[PDB]
Amino acid sequence: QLVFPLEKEEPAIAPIEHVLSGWKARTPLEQEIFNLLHKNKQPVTDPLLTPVEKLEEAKMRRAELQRARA
Amino acid sequence: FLNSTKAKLLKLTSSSIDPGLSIKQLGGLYINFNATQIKEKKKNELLQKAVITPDFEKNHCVPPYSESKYQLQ
Amino acid sequence: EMEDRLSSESARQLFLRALRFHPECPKLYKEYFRMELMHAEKLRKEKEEFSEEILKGELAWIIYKNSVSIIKGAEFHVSLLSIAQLFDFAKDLQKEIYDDLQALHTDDPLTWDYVARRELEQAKA
Repeated sequence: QLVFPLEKEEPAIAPIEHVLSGWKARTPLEQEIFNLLHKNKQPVTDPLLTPVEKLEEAKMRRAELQRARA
Repeated sequence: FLNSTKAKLLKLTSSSIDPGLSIKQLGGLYINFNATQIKEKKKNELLQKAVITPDFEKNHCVPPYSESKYQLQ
Repeated sequence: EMEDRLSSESARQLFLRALRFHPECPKLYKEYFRMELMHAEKLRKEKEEFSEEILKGELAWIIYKNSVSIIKGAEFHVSLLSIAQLFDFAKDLQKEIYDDLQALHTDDPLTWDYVARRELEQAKA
C-alpha cells in the first residue's frame, strides 16, 4: 500500500510541553519575571521536556541537559 | 486521587497547593478504583413516570392496560 | 507539573498563562505566590546537598507587588501574609509584607484588628 501525500503528519494533540514554548511575554508581570531569570542563570523552560527546532554554547547546554537528566 | 502526590510522600513543603473545588463538593467520580449516583437518578426518574400516581384510588375506572394501534390512531 | 513531574519551569508558564485568561482571580495569584516559595525551598535543599536573589525569595516578591496593585483589597493583602508566614525561610519577606499592611492599608478596621491579635500571641495568668 502507498499513501499520498508521502510527507508525514504530526499527531493531532500537542502534549502541553510543546505548547509552552510558543508563548511569549506581554504582561508587566511576565516582563519582570522574564528579566530576573535571564540576568541570572536559571532557564525559562525545561530543556528535556520542551524540544527545540531540529559551538561552545551548545556544548555547555548539552552539559546542562546532562545535569538536568541527572 | 485528588491530592495524593509523591511530594506528599517525600516532604519538601509545609503545605500543598489547594484547589478550591473538591470531589465531595461535586457529585464524585463515576468509577471505583478499590474494593452509583446516576443509577438512583435513572431509577427515580423512571419511578416518576408510572401509571400508579397520586389519586390512583380516586379514579373510578382504571385506564385500559393496552390499546391496539388502530384504536389509538 | 510541580509535585509530580518536578518541572518548575512548566508550572510557571501554566500559571502565567492562567492569569492572562483570568486577570482578576485572587485564587490564581495566591497559589502562584505559594508555588514560587515552594520553588525556593527546593533550591535551598539543592544547595545543602552539594542564584542568590531567588534564594532570598525575590521572585516571589515580584508577584506580591503586582497582585496588590491589580487587586486593591485588604483581605487579599492579609491573605498573602498568611502563606508568607507559613514558610520559615526569608523572614524579611514576611517583615516587608507586614510593614506594608499598616502603611498602605489604613482607614479599614481589618488591618487594625490583625495588629491587635498579633500582640495577643497564677503568674502566667
